[PDB]
Amino acid sequence: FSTAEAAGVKVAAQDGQSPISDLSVVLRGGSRYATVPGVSHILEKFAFQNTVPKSALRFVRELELFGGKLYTHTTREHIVLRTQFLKQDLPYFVDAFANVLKETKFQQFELTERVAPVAELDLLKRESDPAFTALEAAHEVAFRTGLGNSVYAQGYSPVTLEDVKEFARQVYAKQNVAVVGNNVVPADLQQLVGTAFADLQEGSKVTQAGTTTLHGGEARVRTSTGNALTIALPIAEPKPVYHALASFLGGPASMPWSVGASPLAQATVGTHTSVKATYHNYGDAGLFAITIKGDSPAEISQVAHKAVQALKDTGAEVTEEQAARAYAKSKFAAAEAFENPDSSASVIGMELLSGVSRIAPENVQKFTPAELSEAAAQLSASAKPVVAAVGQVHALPFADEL
Amino acid sequence: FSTAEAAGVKVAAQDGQSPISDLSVVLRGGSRYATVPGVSHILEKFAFQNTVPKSALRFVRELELFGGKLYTHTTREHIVLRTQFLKQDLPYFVDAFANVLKETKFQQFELTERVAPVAELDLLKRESDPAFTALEAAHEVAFRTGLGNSVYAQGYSPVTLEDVKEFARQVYAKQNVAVVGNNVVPADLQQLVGTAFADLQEGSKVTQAGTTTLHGGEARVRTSTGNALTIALPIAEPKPVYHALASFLGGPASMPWSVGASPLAQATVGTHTSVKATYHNYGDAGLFAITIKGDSPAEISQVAHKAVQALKDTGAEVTEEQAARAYAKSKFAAAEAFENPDSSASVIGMELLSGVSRIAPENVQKFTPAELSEAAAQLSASAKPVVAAVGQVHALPFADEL
Amino acid sequence: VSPKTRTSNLKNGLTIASESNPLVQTATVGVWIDAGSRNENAYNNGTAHFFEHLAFKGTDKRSQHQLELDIENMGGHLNAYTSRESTVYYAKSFKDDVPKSVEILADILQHSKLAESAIDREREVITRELEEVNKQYEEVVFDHLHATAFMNQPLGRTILGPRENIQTITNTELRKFITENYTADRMVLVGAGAVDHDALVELAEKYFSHLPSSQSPVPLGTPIPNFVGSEVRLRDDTMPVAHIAIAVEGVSWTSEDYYTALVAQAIIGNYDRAVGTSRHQGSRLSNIVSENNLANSFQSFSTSYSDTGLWGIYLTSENTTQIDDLVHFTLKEWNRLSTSVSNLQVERAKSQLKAGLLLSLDGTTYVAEDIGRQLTTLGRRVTPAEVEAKLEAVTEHDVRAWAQKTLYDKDIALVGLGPIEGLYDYNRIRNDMSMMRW
Amino acid sequence: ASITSVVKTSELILKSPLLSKIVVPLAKTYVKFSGYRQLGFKMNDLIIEETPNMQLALRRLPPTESYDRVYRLIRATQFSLSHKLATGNDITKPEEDDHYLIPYILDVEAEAFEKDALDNLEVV
Amino acid sequence: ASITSVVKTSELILKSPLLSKIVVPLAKTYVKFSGYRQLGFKMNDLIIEETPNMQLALRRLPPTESYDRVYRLIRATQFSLSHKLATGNDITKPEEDDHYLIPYILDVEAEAFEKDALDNLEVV
Repeated sequence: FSTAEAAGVKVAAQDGQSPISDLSVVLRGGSRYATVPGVSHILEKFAFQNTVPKSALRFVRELELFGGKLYTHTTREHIVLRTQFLKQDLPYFVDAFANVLKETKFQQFELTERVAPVAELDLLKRESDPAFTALEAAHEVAFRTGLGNSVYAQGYSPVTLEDVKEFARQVYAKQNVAVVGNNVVPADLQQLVGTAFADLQEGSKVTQAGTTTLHGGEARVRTSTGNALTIALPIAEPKPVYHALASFLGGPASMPWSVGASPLAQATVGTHTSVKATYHNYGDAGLFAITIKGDSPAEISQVAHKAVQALKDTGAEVTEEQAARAYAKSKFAAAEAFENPDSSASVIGMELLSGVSRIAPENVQKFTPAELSEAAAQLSASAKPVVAAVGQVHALPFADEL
Repeated sequence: FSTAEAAGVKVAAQDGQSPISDLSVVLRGGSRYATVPGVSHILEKFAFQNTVPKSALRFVRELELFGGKLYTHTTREHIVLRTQFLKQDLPYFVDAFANVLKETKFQQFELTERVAPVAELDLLKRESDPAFTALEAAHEVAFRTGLGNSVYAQGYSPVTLEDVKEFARQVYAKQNVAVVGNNVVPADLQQLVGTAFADLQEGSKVTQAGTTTLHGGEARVRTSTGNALTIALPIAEPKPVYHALASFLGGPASMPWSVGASPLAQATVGTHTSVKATYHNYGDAGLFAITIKGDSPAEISQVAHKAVQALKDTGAEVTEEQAARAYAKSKFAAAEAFENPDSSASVIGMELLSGVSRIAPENVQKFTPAELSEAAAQLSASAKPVVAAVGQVHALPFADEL
Repeated sequence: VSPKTRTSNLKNGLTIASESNPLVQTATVGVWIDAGSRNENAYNNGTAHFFEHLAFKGTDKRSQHQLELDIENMGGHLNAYTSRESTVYYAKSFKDDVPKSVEILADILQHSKLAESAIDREREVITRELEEVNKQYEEVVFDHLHATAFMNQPLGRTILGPRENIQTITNTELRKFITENYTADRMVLVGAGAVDHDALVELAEKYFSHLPSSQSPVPLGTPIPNFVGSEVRLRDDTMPVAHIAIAVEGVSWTSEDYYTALVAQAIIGNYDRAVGTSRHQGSRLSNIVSENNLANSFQSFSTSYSDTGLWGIYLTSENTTQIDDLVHFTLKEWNRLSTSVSNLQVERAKSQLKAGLLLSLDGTTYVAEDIGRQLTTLGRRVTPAEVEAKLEAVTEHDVRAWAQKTLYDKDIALVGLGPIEGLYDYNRIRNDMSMMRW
Repeated sequence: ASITSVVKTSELILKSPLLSKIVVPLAKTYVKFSGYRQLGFKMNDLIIEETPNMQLALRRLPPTESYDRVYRLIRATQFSLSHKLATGNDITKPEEDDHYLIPYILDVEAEAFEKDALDNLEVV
Repeated sequence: ASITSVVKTSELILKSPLLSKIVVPLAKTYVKFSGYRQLGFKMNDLIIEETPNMQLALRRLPPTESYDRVYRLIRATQFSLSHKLATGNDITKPEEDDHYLIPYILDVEAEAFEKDALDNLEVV
């Protein structure tokens, strides 16, 4: 991805040999920057609504003629708007993004009838998985605000048209916008962005209201639709070793009809439960989480104990074999993330919008058994453990039990 | 109240000079003894359903002919079933209670159509007050199980007919039953209970599954129906001084259109918020709570800070005047509790079932300023503060902020 | 313009096919086999799926545990799936972990233990799978759809097989199945992403050279199905969403009408109330359904097999009093493929498909799946230029002629699951397959 | 006729100096003789509403405008059945006769007409 | 007639030794000639249900009993329209002809009749 600048907008493109191009606008407008709860989700859903030059209806009918597709999502850091089309149709897509950022008519009926109902279905689909809920709850406990804001719009706190219009006034500005073009000729994209995004406001960098503060605690989301448990450990100094530790501890199987050779995978033997360790770097803080879902609260409780033990055991000693297995699983995870268009866009988006240089999968550091065990030791000896239980919460573990 | 025993059942009665009698059966079957969440609420609601001798319908039609009334409630300690009638109708009411305890047909249709829907309306009415929710949430955090069980049946944990029938098999037994008769001739009640409750099982004392354990923490209940905040402090050694401290700190006004002279009342000045300090003795543990409701989360937050300060200030110094004011407000609170038939019944019920000799309002101890300040000091410096926020929880305080 | 798919053969007749992409760092290698459940009879139905479980249960060298460890140490993962006509076993890895992954795949296919102890253990796991598919409503609907459309024929059988067979499958019949079916002339070794073709051919010569050849080598994707107009109703008043599939007999992979049927399918298209753009789609059915809240979703499909296919639509709806309208309007849109479609809809669908067929291939696993599917169904990878020409050859006359012989006044296979009281009887549904005004 | 039609034709007239000079005074007198202001109506209260497009435009009115319209209709119905006219503040003054509904119906119709056009597009 | 009536009269007969000796054999042949078992029905499936009392009793059936009744009615309807009889396991055997509904309807009617009585009470 050759990083450049076109009319004040950071543009990164990588040419390829495929008939398919992906163009993504990455906006610094994720939920950590959200003025009011849920506004970044609503703004994401308000992309490709009526603009002054082109109605939502006309856009969709013309997109069907190009056979293009549209993908949008919100993270804690970004809003990502991606289009996938044939290479030759690049100018149309650039101009479409320009219309969205410059000329969206944010109309009250779109919010009531189109945008908010779709945002609500989006969230309900995600929450069907109790593990999603548990990991969301864990961020809320760990960070409270900023990273602790909900990503998604909720019913209890309604977003108004004035909320969304104000946020868009901040976000849709040259200072908060990065363009990422996969299989796009880099010189051609710079020329097009340079003409189309010239009259976009300059604006100012959106910032998190307040510094990131870490907290421990418990969340007990009582649902009737499945059971899950997250054990998170907030990290004050995000370090790349936690990727290796996440992949080492593992949890999912690398093979059909198997349990797996990872410590966390082996904690689920004899139970219909699954586990996944994940590490979330947010630049200024991190979260190391272990999420366990299952149908039995008794089995979840059983696995949860084994999971925290596994982490303690790792803090004791890692073998050389296990450290190499961690390097391999971690390099692979890095590679596939840079391939997947959704995650790819945000990776270069972070490089462009912040200044965090991307770590190429081929440059992923190999951590010795000493470095891995040291990282696990810090986590086992955390002052601020977070536990989010979802489901039959009376039957799930508590932080002080773990 | 002359305590006696009639056919294995403890009977307490106090004759008076009024045409109206109150007969109450107090059962050791409150929510701390529950086997399944909400069963004690469901059992309470199943009182005066169809018995083998007399249908619910026939009972209600005959109760109307006597102009009697029926009152039932569940606490953490007891189920209380009270009837109010004319003095002369005593034998009918004794026999009615006997039919309920001996011969209730627990039929599935009553549970589905009658009992559970009424239990659900009962809860929804209580939860309309966010302060009720906050204080319930605080007990759940503080005790987890036993005293931490919910008092009321909830939708997420369905009580089955087998659950209720099992619990009733334990509770409806001579060992768990006390009869309390207000304005009932004590000799006459003993004779009637002795004939009517003779064939009731003896059974065994119902016990709390597990010892009472104290925990600190936070609960954050998102409602869209108003705002409240409880600051509770679990007490490992319940002492009578906390009654005096609750009444001293106060919170409600003692005259119309006024704020009040109590430290907590004075914390609300300039805000449309109310406050109430409460102390709950449960024999083996206690809870000292300060609950603040209001329409503004900002104002609640403001009062919450002043409330915690008030408690700290009390730990420093109380004047002689203030200690006497606490004795006065506390004697009065004791007197009116022994007067109200609802609370009266449970007070003697606790003396009969448990063995905790009642403290007469005239024998309420006067605490010196030293003893009061020491009690407040012990609370401000607790290792396990509980905070339950209800409403716009993102805008309400956290434990670590207080 | 994507890089050329290179293709080589071995002596046994194993095909090697690769498409390199120097922009990615991962590679998907695997074995596509032209064999699946359809190759079983009634007595060993379930064998192919049974084997898939045992393939990962240990080989003559590596035990179950060693297998797990070896893959964990590679860094990527292995995956497998058995369908009616196709079995796949692949490995996604890093660029330079490809020789390891080819070696593991060659081992689990050729040298699997199939130990009586493991057969007996999986026999319970698979028995539990019978009672948990029940939740995946789309799969329940499609399995009943095949069972009824191809009543008492091999394509009609499920992949899991009956409970009875699961209890009686022996290591003997497992071994017999994979010896008869997993032959070199039925197998394609595929690599996509960061693979060198010449390197992959060498790895094939090293690991897959002692594969049996079949006695009578037919070409890849070589097969008579007799479709039954029929219905299965699985009414369940407690479910909130109705799931309905309606299909007619469709087209095989090598039909001359293959592209015509895809264009017709694209004219009806898909719809999902949860997607923001779906209320603005051009499809008439989409507009009817969204304006009237008739459905949560619908998905047109055109499934092909070697010698038949199913063409139809899958609908989901909570609108339980207007299922009749939903089915009515759907079938009246199908009628219009016979009576009314012109160059307006046909050219719009062609535009959408020319991109759609290329867009689908957006990762190494998708590319490998495309090379493998095309090699095992058509015998070759069809270049995008050829595909663009075949789509361009579809006229409105072709669509009308196809719909008049395939849809118009034809029997349907219909499956309803859930609160389907409002779904009318077979005759009233089938009467909507024609229009009295035409 | 569609509101779109009426609005476009009106704009052609209002552009032409000659046309506006002769049409605007006529239109003002017409409105005075029409007499809907004497029942406390605004012009837009009279537009036929039993149409999908109009039902959608009315649903998009801000709640305040919608509550006020309901009151004007009820009040006018009471004048009609009593055979009385509005007096005093109930009479709509020319400055109060605002086109509160026109922008909503124009947006509804814009989409409806674009949908019709796009349903007839021909790939070139 | 009410189920209560039928059940009470039946109990009077079953009590009397003489009466039962002559009535029970008749009742058994009646049921054999009635032929409802040959359509796979249980006796209680035949009771008229289009009354408030019966609708309430049916709503109180346990879910499994209710699902099985629905199947017997559908199956019997299919035999009726085909002009066939049940064969094999579809025939109701005498031991399967259980009074699954009688206790529910007797409870519903007990309350309904007590309500009628109590609506006519006279304070003495």
